[PDB]
Amino acid sequence: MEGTGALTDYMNVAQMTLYAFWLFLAGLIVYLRMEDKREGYPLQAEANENCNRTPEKKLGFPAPPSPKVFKLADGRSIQVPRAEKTDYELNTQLRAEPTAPWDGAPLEPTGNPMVDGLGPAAWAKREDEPEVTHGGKQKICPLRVATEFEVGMSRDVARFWPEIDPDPRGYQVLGCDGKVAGKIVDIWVDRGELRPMYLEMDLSGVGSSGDRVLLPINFARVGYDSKVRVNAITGQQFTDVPRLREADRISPQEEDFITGYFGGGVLYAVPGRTEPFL
Amino acid sequence: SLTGLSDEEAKEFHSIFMQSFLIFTAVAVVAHFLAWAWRPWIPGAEGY
Amino acid sequence: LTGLSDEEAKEFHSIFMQSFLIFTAVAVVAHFLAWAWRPWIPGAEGY
Amino acid sequence: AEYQNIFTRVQVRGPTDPGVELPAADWPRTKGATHSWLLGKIGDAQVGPIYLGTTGVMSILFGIVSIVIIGMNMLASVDWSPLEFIRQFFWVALEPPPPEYGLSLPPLNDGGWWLIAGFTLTLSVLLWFARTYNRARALGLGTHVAWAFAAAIFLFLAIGFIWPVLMGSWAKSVPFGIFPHLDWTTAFSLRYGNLYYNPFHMLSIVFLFGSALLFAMHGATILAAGRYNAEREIEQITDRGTAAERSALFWRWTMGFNATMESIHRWGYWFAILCVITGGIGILLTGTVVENWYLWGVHHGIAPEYPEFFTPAVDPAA
Amino acid sequence: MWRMWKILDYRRTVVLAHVGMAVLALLIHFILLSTENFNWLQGNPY
Amino acid sequence: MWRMWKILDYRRTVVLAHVGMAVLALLIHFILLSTENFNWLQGNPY
Amino acid sequence: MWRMWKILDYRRTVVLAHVGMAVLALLIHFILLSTENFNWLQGNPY
Amino acid sequence: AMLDFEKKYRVRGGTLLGGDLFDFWIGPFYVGIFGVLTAIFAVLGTVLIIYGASQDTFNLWQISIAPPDLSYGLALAPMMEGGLWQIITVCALGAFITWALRQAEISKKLGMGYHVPVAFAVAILAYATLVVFRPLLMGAWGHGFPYGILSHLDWVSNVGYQYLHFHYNPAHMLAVTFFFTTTLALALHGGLILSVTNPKKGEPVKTAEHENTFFRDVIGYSIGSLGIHRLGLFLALNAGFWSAVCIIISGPFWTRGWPEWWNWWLNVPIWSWG
Amino acid sequence: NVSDEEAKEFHAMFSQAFTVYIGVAVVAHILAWAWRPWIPGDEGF
Amino acid sequence: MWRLWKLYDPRRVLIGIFSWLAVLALVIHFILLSTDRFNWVGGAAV
Amino acid sequence: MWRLWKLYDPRRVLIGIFSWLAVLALVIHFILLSTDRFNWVGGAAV
Amino acid sequence: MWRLWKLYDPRRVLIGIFSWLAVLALVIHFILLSTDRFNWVGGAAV
Amino acid sequence: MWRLWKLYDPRRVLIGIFSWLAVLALVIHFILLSTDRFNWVGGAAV
Amino acid sequence: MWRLWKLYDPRRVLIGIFSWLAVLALVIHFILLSTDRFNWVGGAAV
Ligand code: BCL
Ligand code: BCL
Ligand SMILES: CC[C@H]1c2cc3[nH]c4c(c3C)C(=O)[C@H](C(=O)OC)c4c3nc(cc4[nH]c(cc(n2)[C@@H]1C)c(C(C)=O)c4C)[C@@H](C)[C@@H]3CCC(=O)OC/C=C(/C)CCC[C@H](C)CCC[C@H](C)CCCC(C)C
Ligand SMILES: CC[C@H]1c2cc3[nH]c4c(c3C)C(=O)[C@H](C(=O)OC)c4c3nc(cc4[nH]c(cc(n2)[C@@H]1C)c(C(C)=O)c4C)[C@@H](C)[C@@H]3CCC(=O)OC/C=C(\C)CCC[C@H](C)CCC[C@H](C)CCCC(C)C
Ligand SMILES: COC(C)(C)C/C=C/C(C)=C/C=C/C(C)=C/C=C/C(C)=C/C=C\C=C(C)\C=C\C=C(C)\C=C\C=C(C)\C=C\CC(C)(C)OC
Ligand SMILES: CCCCCCCCCCCCO[C@@H]1O[C@H](CO)[C@@H](O[C@H]2O[C@H](CO)[C@@H](O)[C@H](O)[C@H]2O)[C@H](O)[C@H]1O
Ligand SMILES: [Fe+3]
Ligand SMILES: [Mg+2]
Repeated sequence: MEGTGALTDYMNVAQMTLYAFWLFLAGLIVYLRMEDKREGYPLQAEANENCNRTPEKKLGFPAPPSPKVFKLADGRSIQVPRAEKTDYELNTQLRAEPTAPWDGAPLEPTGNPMVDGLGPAAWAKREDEPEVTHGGKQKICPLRVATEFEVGMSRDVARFWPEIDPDPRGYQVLGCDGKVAGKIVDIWVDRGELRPMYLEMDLSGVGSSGDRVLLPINFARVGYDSKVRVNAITGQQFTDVPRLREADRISPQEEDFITGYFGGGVLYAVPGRTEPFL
Repeated sequence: SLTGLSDEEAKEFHSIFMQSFLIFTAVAVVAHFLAWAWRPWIPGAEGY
Repeated sequence: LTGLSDEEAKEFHSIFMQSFLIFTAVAVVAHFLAWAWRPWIPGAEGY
Repeated sequence: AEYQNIFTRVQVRGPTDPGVELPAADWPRTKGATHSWLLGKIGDAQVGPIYLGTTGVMSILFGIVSIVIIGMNMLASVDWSPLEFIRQFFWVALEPPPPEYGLSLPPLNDGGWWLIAGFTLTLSVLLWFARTYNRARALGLGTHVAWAFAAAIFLFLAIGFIWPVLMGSWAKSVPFGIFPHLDWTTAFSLRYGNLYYNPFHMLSIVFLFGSALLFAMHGATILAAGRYNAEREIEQITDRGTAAERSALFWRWTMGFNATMESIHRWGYWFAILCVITGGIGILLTGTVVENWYLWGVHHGIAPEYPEFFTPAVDPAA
Repeated sequence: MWRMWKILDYRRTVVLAHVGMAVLALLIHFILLSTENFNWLQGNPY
Repeated sequence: MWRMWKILDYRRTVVLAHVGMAVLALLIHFILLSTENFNWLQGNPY
Repeated sequence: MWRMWKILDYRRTVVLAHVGMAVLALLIHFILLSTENFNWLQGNPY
Repeated sequence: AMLDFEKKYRVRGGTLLGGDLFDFWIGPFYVGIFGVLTAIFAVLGTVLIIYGASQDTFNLWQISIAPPDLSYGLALAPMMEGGLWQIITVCALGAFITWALRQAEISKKLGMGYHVPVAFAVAILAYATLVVFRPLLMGAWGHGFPYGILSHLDWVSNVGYQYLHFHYNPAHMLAVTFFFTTTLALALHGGLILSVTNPKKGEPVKTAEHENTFFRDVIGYSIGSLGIHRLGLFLALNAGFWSAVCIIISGPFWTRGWPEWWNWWLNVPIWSWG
Repeated sequence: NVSDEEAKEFHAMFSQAFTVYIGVAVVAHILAWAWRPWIPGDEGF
Repeated sequence: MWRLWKLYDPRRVLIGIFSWLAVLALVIHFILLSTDRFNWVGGAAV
Repeated sequence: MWRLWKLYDPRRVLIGIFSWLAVLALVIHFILLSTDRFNWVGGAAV
Repeated sequence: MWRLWKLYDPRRVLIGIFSWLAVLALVIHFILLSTDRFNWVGGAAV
Repeated sequence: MWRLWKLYDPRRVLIGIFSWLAVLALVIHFILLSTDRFNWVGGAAV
Repeated sequence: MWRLWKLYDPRRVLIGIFSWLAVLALVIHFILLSTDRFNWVGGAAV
């Protein structure tokens, strides 16, 4: 053909602009997949996957990039993927047995999967130092120390329509089996996220009234009848929720312990959840 | 709950509200009488 | 205020006015050359 | 019966966050900040304060001038009737210059007001770019938002300024109206032979559809892993929690490959800005180096061929 | 009238005045360029 | 029949009632404005 | 009716009154411009 | 091979069907019963597509499996007259539905909510609107779109111009608004997260304080870490849903030009001015 | 959490407001009918 | 009916009424302007 | 049959019934408005 | 009337007044540019 | 050749083999339904 | 006048001035390229 844009008898400028973008899109796709390989890589090929019956490491394609250094606010240059998390995962002895020796067989937990961190109950290896705001305050703290927060975004809504702006303090907690686990005594708020994160409760229903346990808010269904319904775990199972090292702080690790325990209830709280519909 | 407002103060607001509504409607009715005197808005059988 | 003493403020101003004068003077020469080329102020009849 | 992380049930209100301290040359922020219960259900309840600096003020002034010019010309076209303005609100427009003016400056009522509105609108969006750039730098953040905005600016400039300039007439540009700029969009495709066959329009749609696909995938995944504080994504990038692992494992088990807490936002960022960049390139190619996009597709063997169903029409003026 | 600078911030009034006059100067110069009687570059008859 | 208000919340029932009755009343008034025999402003024959 | 300011916040009411009257005055003036008999800048016979 | 943290999560359970029989991983993919089904459906549909391609042309863009003639109504057609399209439709529908059920098995196993399968059910709803629901209401499977990279673009073009200006479709303007707004939100969300975790070199990784401060500095509002993902999901799902609405009302509930639909707006008694 | 006394008082405010609103609307429909009846006959209006 | 204000906050009722009255009077005045017969500034004959 | 309310919340039921009745009543009315025999405002003849 | 400046920040009131005057003056000037009689740059006769 | 099962689990190869057979049988049966000569239910002649 | 630099950062003012000059120069040069008299590369005659 002829006209403006012709490069040969067949090639034209728009077509070669397109292939130019193909080369860029590939280089971007390869670059994006490398950024994908900074967590969990290199892959751990177990012995039972390889014909030589030896554990190995697979880079995949594209191979992972070099380690990446995140300088942190408190003056700590962390490298990603983090060495301590990889070392914890590779050395932890799981309390589970594969349902079959071949690769891809699911693990069947031996003891109690909820307290052993198996499957939906699992936790990552995180820091034990409680998080801080940019200004140095305690990031996730209960309302008894984070006294500048009051429950309820709108005072008028909380006073005249408390159903849609509730205050769950003093609410009874029920498990997936309808049994009473205790009473909510406090609310934990993230000073950065400006949201409730945990509902601290006592175990007055299934244990000691003086015991304190954190219930993650995303596992709590704060009702309209002064009852909080947790579908994750049975009411009797609130006693084994991991306790805080310090009654007034939570490390990111304990957040993974506590949310992990409730997440494990989705499969292990009662018999039959693991079992299919049919 | 309830609006924080005295039982007598609630009677006071209502009295002014009903006097203001009555004055508002009293002006509206006169305005309507003036408009109907201009051009009536309820047509007859054959229209206007 | 910004981190300038009365001396550093004056030192900046002297160089600033010198740069501004030179930039303007070059521009003025460019405008005299352009007017010599084609004036941009038409008469009542136009161009 | 499980909580679906769709609305925030329990909210907690504290003092208004005045924002992170700025350097000691920035303008003071506004003093106005209030909390909204309705907005607090979806997310952060605080409304305001807002910063306004040199770039922000000048962007607002240039933009207000543009909106006043468009609005007053729109209102003038309906003989200044506010009622007729509402009746014709989607149909009125500030019309671009007619083709006879080329790239020259046309009279105010013959596209001159359009050219001034386009110039001030271009200045306001460019200053707003500098504002987004500087607000990130003032907080010590990367300039990713500004460059993503710059990518959207480039399509805006390609459509309205660069392509009409490459074509040699302001008539080719898009009028400031709701239905009229939809008329421009359709007529553009009619004129240059079905923009569907433009490959960079195809790629533009790939990244646009992939952007909605990605936000739906990512937003659903963060809500699904909200039980493990997935939405605190900055903590998960610097300290991989179980939520980051369950999000990655979910997609690794589904489609065989995953991302990280950080790399997902690189995928979404590039999909958003590639949509608008291939869009700009596709617009710049048509009219300039491709006359008819269906004929271009026929040449490169991409046009489907259709068997006989009707008697083909013949041009009487052939 | 220096008491005006005990109400308004002279630092941000100066910035605002300069950017405000910039918008108006471009607007007026461009309006004049879009008229037949005052586009000094087109030079139409007066 | 006062027991209706031990069932619903009376405060929100009244607010909902006003908004619903406003929407319905504008619905009916506009519908009559679109008919020919009941458009009292148009004043067509009956 | 000085008690009205123990109900309505006077600072916000004053501002919203000026904003609201700005829209209404502009709207009424614009409506008169659109009519033939009351556009003072057009000067049609009355 | 597995991610270095992946092993502890690979447990038994979470299936809806199949139980232990299909509850395993092949490489990185979890299989499940709906993975076997989605594999059979996907391979069947893809191989049937290639067979249809072998009968007209192998050019990738020009491959087209077209729906049957409208004269066929809802009857199943001969294979080379749109019956091949109909089988591919039931294969693709099954492939999509078992994909979402499989993502539901993966959701339960990792203790996640069902947001992903449900958000995908909206995408499946839009395809079902395109090939099942709208062809049903109009009365023929031939109203669905052909399965071809460039032949389905002509379908979109012609179906859009069946209403003479498809930009005036009120539900389409809403869906386009949701599509444009969600990629705008995706640009802001992706950019802001990268801007915090990747600040200027020599700066610490910032906080959620800086994220809220940035958008309060720019637009005067910040939706927060949690709000951006609710809104992001909301905008994209409304984009899919209003796509379904805009196409389901084009022909079953509107047969005229879409610009004419706005005649009610032009006739509102408030602002007729005549 | 609404008592019998609160419920009775609410229904008195409801009764008084329902009575006026119905009584006026019935008068509105009588005037509307006296103007142009809205139920057509076999031949129309 | 004095108890109506022990339930409903006077400010919100008055703001709601004022918003309804403003919208309603604007809508009625606009509807009249849209008709040929009651457009008082359009100056038509009956 | 009173045991029905032991299993179902009266507010939820009455809200659901009224939303069903309101929508069903609206739809039947609008279906009758679109016919040629039961369009009462349109004044159609048999 | 002087107590207004205790109710509001005078800086805010001035900024709001000026911002309003600037838009109002521009709207008025644009209006006069629209009409034949008062378009001064167009220079049309009477 | 028995040692192939020291490498692949009998459950997985059988699931994959049977899935392959199901796909294959349907593709071949459907391809025959596409052809005019082997569409047995269509029943063309030779 | 030198007291300007205590009020403002020299880097910010220089970046602002230079960005204004670059855009002003770009705008003026483009405006001249669009006319038929001062388009120098076009070589149009007077
Ligand atoms: C001239 C033609 C008309 C027009 C006619 C039409 C017609 C006809 C339609 C649209 C539709 C759309 N139009 Mg339109 N449209 C026009 C111009 C535009 C313009 C523009 C630039 O002006 C824009 C931005 C849009 C935007 C849109 C969207 C709102 C919508 C498409 C998104 C969608 O449906 O998602 C939905 C996403 C899907 C349906 C994808 C389904 C995903 C399934 C579930 C999974 C598939 C998996 C896949 C097989 C996996 C592959 C294998 C692996 C990769 C290995 N249109 C012009 C004016 N438009 C469509 C719509 O709304 O339908 C719902 C539609 O039918
Ligand atoms: C000074 C005192 C207050 C006042 C104090 C009270 C008190 C106290 C009460 C009322 C109540 C009412 N008031 Mg009042 N009211 C005032 C002055 C007025 C004026 C006026 C012009 O002055 C009007 C018209 C009204 C009107 C009303 C009615 C809404 C209601 C009485 C009828 C009823 O029983 O509703 C009952 C009808 C329903 C509950 C039906 C619900 C409406 C539903 C939602 C509509 C569904 C259909 C609709 C078509 C859906 C639209 C969908 C479309 C497809 C778009 N009030 C003044 C301002 N008023 C009563 C009330 O609210 O009852 C609950 C009541 O108790
Ligand atoms: C509704 C909001 C947006 C959205 C959401 C969304 N999509 C999703 C999801 C979500 C939440 C997933 O979880 C799921 C996923 O896991 O993605 C990685 C998915 C997905 N969306 C996909 C694609 C996709 N989404 C699209 C759109 C959208 N997805 C919306 C804009 C489009 C468009 C607009 O065209 C495409 C192409 C896949 C990547 C994936 C679903 C994968 C799947 O279902 O796999 C099943 C097995 C297969 C191999 C599919 C093919 C099997 C068939 C028998 C053959 C092909 C038939 C088909 C009719 C051919 C048509 C071709 C012609 C049109 C050219
Ligand atoms: C990746 C490409 C996508 C994208 C990205 C994108 N857009 C962006 C950004 C990014 C990354 C920004 O950072 C920027 C932004 O601010 O985001 C919130 C923006 C933005 N994208 C916007 C719009 C937008 N983006 C679009 C599209 C897209 N944006 C792409 C799909 C579109 C479409 C689909 O057409 C639109 C319409 C803006 C909301 C914003 C940039 C705003 C801007 O430039 O404004 C300039 C200034 C004005 C217009 C001045 C007038 C404004 C007010 C009227 C002034 C008020 C005056 C006074 C303060 C008050 C007066 C009233 C009194 C009574 C108080
Ligand atoms: C009367 O109204 C008042 C005052 C009350 C306020 C109301 C205002 C209203 C209601 C305004 C309504 C506005 C609307 C609805 C606008 C709709 C706008 C739309 C849909 C626009 C869509 C697309 C428009 C585009 C893409 C425009 C592109 C134009 C461009 C990019 C122009 C570029 C021009 C440049 C850079 C100018 C260069 C000038 C130079 C100097 C180069 O010339 C020599
Ligand atoms: C678990 C899922 C179960 C499957 C669900 C199937 C739902 C979708 C099908 C709904 C019913 C469709 O009903 C379909 O109507 C068409 C009418 O055009 C019938 O078609 C019939 O009449 C047409 C003419 O009208 C004849 O040419 C044709 O030979 C004859 O079969 C189909 O025989 C029937 O299948
Ligand atoms: Fe995110
Ligand atoms: Mg047009």
